[PDB]
Amino acid sequence: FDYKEQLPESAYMHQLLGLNLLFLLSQNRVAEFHTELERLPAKDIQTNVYIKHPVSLEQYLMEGSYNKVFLAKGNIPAESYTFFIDILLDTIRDEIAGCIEKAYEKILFTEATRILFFNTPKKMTDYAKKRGWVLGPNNYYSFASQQTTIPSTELAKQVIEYARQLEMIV
Amino acid sequence: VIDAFRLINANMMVLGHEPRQTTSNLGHLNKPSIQALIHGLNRHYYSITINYRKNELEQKMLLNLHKKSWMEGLTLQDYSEHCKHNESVVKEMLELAKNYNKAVEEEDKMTQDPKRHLEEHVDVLMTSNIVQCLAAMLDTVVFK
Repeated sequence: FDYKEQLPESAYMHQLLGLNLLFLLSQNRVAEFHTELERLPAKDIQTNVYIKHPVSLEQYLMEGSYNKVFLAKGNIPAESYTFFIDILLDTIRDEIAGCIEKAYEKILFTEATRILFFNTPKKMTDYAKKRGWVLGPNNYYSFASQQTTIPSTELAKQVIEYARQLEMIV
Repeated sequence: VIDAFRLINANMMVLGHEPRQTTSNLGHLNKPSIQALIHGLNRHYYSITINYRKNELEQKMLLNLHKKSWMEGLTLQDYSEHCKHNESVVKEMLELAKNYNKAVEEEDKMTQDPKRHLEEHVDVLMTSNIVQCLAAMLDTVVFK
């Protein structure tokens, strides 16, 4: 990006730019991902495949088609985009877990397995052994049910502040 | 309205000498009363200056007279009466706001009581509402 004029065009560049974009997706640094996209040329995002593929992956992820982003594993423009797809898989499962967190009161084991793609069912305890929202596998897992007092001290602080500002000579 | 006095000897006044010596500025700074003048303040007697010896203990005992109780300090105004007073004063302040709008408009088109009354009303509203809000907060905390 610095010495564009003096240096000549690097044909072996967009592959790495897309690789870095995919790495940003995997690490879940969406802000940096979009700053990088803004730095990139507008035309390339559509003309090229190396940049367009990470762009499409993030588009699917931010649209919410987790099935589509999973299915988009196969279309790897180059082999370099490998193991970043796996970190991205971990990040996708974490995001799905966050959806289950902030929503989905009272979820069950079979639907959780179907939705939040776990490994083999004998390993189904994964993310309950680690993320572990005190699940309490009460057969149904209850989602552990994870999700009235006057703040008189704070309100008195505010009211005394009003009185202070009214009574100060200034 | 209290006043001390002493008589002037009949000889001294006629002798031209003043009834009382004057060696210092103390003693003056007192305006003699017109009633005393017309009844002969300086012709037969003279007004002595009255000072009061106030001790700190005596002053504190005097203060005990109207000293407020911690009860009345921590007590709350009747809430229905408070709401009625707030509504009344807010309506009065509305009327003064209309008056003050017309006053500013007319004065600035041809180039006070409304502004002053409105300031007084806003002051009373603020003080009363803030005092009761804080008293309620303190009660809720302290009494549990």
